[PDB]
Amino acid sequence: GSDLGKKLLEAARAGQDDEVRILMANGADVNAWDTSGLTPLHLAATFGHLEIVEVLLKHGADVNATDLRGDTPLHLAAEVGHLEIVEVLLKHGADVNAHDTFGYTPLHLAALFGHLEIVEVLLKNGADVNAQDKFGKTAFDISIDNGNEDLAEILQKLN
Amino acid sequence: MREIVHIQAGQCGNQIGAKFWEVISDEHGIDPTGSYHGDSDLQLERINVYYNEATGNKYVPRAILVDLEPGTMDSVRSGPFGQIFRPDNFVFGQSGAGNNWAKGHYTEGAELVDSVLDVVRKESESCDCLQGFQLTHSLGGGTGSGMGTLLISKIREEYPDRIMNTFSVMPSPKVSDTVVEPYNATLSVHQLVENTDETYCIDNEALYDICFRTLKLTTPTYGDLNHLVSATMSGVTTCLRFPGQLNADLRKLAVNMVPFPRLHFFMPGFAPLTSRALTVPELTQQMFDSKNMMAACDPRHGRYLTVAAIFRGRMSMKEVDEQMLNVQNKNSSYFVEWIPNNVKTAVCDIPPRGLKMSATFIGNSTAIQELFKRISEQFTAMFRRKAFLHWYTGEGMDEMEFTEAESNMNDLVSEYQQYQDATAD
Amino acid sequence: MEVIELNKATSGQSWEVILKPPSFPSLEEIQKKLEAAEERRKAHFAAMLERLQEKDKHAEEVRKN
Amino acid sequence: MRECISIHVGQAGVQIGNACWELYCLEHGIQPDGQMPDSFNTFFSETGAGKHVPRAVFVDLEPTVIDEVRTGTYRQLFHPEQLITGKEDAANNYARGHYTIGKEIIDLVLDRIRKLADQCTGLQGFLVFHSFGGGTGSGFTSLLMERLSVDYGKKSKLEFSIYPAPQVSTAVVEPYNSILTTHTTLEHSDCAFMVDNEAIYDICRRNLDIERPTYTNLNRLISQIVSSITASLRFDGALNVDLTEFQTNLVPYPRIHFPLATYAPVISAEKAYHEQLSVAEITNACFEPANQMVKCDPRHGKYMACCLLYRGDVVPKDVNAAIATIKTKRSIQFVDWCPTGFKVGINYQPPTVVPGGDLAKVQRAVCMLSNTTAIAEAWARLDHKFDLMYAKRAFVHWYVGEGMEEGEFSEAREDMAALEKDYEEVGV
Ligand SMILES: Nc1nc2c(ncn2[C@@H]2O[C@H](COP(=O)(O)OP(=O)(O)OP(=O)(O)O)[C@@H](O)[C@H]2O)c(=O)[nH]1
Ligand SMILES: Nc1nc2c(ncn2[C@@H]2O[C@H](COP(=O)(O)OP(=O)(O)O)[C@@H](O)[C@H]2O)c(=O)[nH]1
Ligand SMILES: [Mg+2]
Repeated sequence: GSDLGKKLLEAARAGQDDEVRILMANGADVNAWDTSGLTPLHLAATFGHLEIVEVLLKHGADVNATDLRGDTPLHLAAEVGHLEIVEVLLKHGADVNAHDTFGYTPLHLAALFGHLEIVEVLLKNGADVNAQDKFGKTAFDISIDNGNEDLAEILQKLN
Repeated sequence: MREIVHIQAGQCGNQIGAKFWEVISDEHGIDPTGSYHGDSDLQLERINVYYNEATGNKYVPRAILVDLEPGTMDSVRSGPFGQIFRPDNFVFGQSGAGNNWAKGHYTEGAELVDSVLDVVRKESESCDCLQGFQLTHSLGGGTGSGMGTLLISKIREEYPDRIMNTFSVMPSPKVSDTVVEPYNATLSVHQLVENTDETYCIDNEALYDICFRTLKLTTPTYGDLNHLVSATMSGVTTCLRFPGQLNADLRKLAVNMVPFPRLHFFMPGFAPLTSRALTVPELTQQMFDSKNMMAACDPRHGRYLTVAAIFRGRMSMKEVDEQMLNVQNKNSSYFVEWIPNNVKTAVCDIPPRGLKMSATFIGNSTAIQELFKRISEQFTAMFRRKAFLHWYTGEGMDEMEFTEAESNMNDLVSEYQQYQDATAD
Repeated sequence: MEVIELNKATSGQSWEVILKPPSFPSLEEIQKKLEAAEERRKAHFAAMLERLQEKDKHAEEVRKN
Repeated sequence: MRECISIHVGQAGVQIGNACWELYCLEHGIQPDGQMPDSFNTFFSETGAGKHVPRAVFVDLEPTVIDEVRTGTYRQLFHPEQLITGKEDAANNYARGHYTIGKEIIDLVLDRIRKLADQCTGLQGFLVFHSFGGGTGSGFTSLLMERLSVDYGKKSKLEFSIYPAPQVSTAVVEPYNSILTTHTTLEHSDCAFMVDNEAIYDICRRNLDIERPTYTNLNRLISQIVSSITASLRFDGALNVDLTEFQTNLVPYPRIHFPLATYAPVISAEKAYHEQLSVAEITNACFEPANQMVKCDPRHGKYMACCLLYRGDVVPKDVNAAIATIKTKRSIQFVDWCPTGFKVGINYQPPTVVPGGDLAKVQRAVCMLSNTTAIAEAWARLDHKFDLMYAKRAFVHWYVGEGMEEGEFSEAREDMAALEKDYEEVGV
């Protein structure tokens, strides 16, 4: 979406709440992709900009939009440890079991990052614990290899 | 015979490399077919440093062209000097590195690395007396960054007795392709600290600033930035290419410019800052000015450990001497007192294209810590949130590698601070 | 003033003017030193090579599949 | 016969060597091809064809400087065997010159020296020309001096050493190379004539009105001084007739073997016809610090020995009258254990200059050779520069990586500290 598309991506990365609003009204494309296929949603999800995530979604952003590595905004919020954003995406129809080009599910990424509360909300929302990445690893395997005892207990109940 | 083997890796590496070859071929009188057509014997005296002598009076760059992206082959080959390169010196992959250091260093790059080394070996073994290696690459991408540093470490183990010199393009958000650039650059700096003898820090932040703030160029292309890179590259290699008593080979340059093995990152500078005649005092003042540095660091914030200055053209050599000593006497506080006579000047009669007089600056300054601090702060902002970490761990990398690269760049910053505060007891 | 040592040669002459009197095979070691330097330089280069050979083991720890 | 072999090591040694042999040829009437239309047989050998060949060796670790000799004006003067070159230089690193690169050519260099020594029937010894600053000039010279002391145990070794100056220098590491070579050569040299590039630079600017002296301008002045010192060995005079006499006349204490040379007159060739300087005027100029080959203040020092070497139209009674005035009007302090007298030598040939050169032909010239404690100031200048860098270990990694132990830097500096003390002890 030309100049508006690049400006919208910049404002979602920077967390310029009021600038995102100004650009939407002017017609900036909500799913305007960057060099790596990241939409303003992915950028807000990485950097932890909760309000921007909510404004983008109310302005019809694609909750399951996949970048070029195949990561949706749910994979990114789970990796970056943004619990509140993981809750907002889930409530707005995010794919709990979405798979990137490496076979990672959001649970794979939350377990590797050691985000205990995110793992709890992902499992509550139906994340498959038996999913295997292209390395043949489940999220339980990730926690045991990392040496994360508290997380392996949290995942063993289902796996 | 003091031969240099030139390597160009990735998109940036091949673009700045091609521009270096076009610029130095014009200075040496070499046309795109490899034929000489100049008016001076000084042009051919040290031609062997960068060119191999070919059949029927022809000259061929001692250059190896590398990329994981195949489309790079085509763009170079289509350039004005595209035909000058040896076809068997093009080593190109087919899948690309996707701006990922891990892909360049451990996956796609690891698969192509042996093929490059075979070409390096062939060029090196034909040299009468190899000086060392010159590599062009960016630190922000995947191929130049990841594969370039893998190439450096493999050349270092095979040729430990030869100089390793790099022209390394530092990323900047002002000129940015992706947010993963701080990761790619930090992982690379770690490798450069350990495996190169001397590195020219070509900062995209400084290039952007010079273009817009010095020439008022509102929309710089990579071509606009590369005009500054090619002018600098020509200038810093002047004493290697043209008959000259001072800074004859890369080893002699490294010996006098590098007091501590890890502190080998130079801040290049150039005057006058033109676009696509100054007096000796004007050239001298411009050369030491923050606005003329190719690294976005204020020299005034640090101290020079060593300085090399190369003047090009027909000028009063008495005026050069007086002007150079004047800078040191009037601004004594910007040079460490514990390295006596640490400012060296050389004069070459041949000026660069479209200029009657020019000056090239090579500074080994503690102020370069500002560039490393900038990258480190961006790396830390990204790494704390673990953003895009799966791209790297998915290629087999461990998070400890990131922690280690971060610690070693911060150790490099503190080392520069240590010598900036050191007193001549 | 006193003029001693008046030596007269073919293309020259020499003398002194006294104003006042005074009041009052190691070759094997060279080979051993150059040997030491060479063995030290090799030990330095071999340590750089072991450290690079160490990194090569780490890079083989990625292409497992 | 009493032959002397000249050895030129590195760029400075070779280029000064070129200027010296050019001047020796002009003085002795030898053409650049060796033909001549003998006292000089001490420096030149004679073939069956009547060709006069310099008893000289030229060594460099890289070939560019010696290649210019091989193809220049004097390409037929020296035989190819006398001109030795490597492929890679010492890159301003003493360690490369002495250890890693030097070890590869030392045996070949000694073999070539032996070929010249075999042609001698009464070899006196060697005259070694080199810089203190260059990796080859410093490192290779010290290795060669070590090997010559073993292979020619009874032979005298004299040096002509190019002392570094920022106004004329190529390296930041040159103070290191200077101390390193001095330490390792000290016990292997009988007498060394230091040539401070700043003193030569100053004389060319002040007396020859050359704003920017080139190596040609500097070397023609250096060769004029070197010729004044070696004339006695080439013309059979009565003072310093053999290499052993230099030590006897100028060196009472073996480690303190660095005499100060003072030369006069240095006159521009491009200046209006002037009344020729008298014996008294050129003798008075010998006590003028501006005419010294090494910058130092002799009024702060004490004399151990003093030789005056005159050349040209010089009357012995005029010298005696000049010296009498010098003992009166000036304060020349000798050490309490030295005879206080001046040794005098007179060579009656008119001083020779390069035709078309910067130096004017003079009727009478003089070189004073004085062993003064004031020269310790030149050692203090180098030691201070060494100290500044060594305290931080700046550049030391380059040497350690080229077959040298870090401890050698400390051993060298401790020897220089002892040498400074030797001068101080004599100075009281
Ligand atoms: N007077 C004089 N000094 C010289 C000359 N060339 C170099 N120097 C000085 O000697 C030092 C440089 O040492 P060199 O002899 O040139 O080096 P080298 O022995 O050839 O070793 P490499 O340079 O590595 O080949 C500096 O102090 C220079 O100022 C010369 O022709 N005349
Ligand atoms: N100065 C300059 N920087 C460039 C150029 N091309 C790319 N870069 C920079 O280099 C980085 C991209 O790396 P690149 O070499 O293009 O990709 P690779 O092939 O995957 O290594 C970014 O930081 C860019 O800003 C160029 O032509 N000039
Ligand atoms: Mg040389």
